[PDB]
Amino acid sequence: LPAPLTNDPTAIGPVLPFEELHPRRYPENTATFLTRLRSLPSNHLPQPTLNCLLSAVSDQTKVSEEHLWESLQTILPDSQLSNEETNTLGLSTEHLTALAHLYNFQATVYSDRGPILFGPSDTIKRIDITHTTGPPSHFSPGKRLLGS
Amino acid sequence: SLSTEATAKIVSEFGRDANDTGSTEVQVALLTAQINHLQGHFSRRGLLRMVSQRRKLLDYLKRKDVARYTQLIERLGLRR
Repeated sequence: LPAPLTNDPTAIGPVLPFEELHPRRYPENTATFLTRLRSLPSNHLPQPTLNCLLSAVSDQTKVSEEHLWESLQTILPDSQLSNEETNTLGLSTEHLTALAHLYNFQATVYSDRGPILFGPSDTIKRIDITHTTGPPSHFSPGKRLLGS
Repeated sequence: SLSTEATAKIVSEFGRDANDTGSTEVQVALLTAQINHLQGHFSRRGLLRMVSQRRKLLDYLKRKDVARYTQLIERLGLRR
């Protein structure tokens, strides 16, 4: 079990897969990442410097980055929102899954190696987000396909 | 849920007097006792519901008076 997560003051209860705490119809091997129930209210963390996942989702949902970020703070413990990883490498498809649950959409992520689904299927809203390793590793709104 | 006796004891501890049931502190403390009871058996839905409501009450209090919020969460040991 992730030690920072098990000592996170904003969290309560056992460490469990996201989908166990927030059951939806998630694609296989997504929503399996470990987390805990959010207990304490928002600390109003600064938006991440590396925030283009939020910008990409914002473009697609018409929800401001600030609102997306405050929403994440209602469901994930702070240790999962502000840490060494987020500050150096940015947000991840785990955050995307959390947003997809909160805002009831399913995202198709058009990665360098093809489209990947993240978010609950028991939804109507659909969004498109592109990811590339680049460099730099970058999310953006819309579709992208590669091949020969 | 909570017996009338348990409820009364919590109101006494966290409220101004027995009639102070508008107090956010009291409401949060009552939920906490139920939440702790529920984990004591471990209705995962009931647990989420209470944690969620409590979080929103805490948010309400934190926005009004950070110092009261801080004192309350320490008294209840909500920081693990």
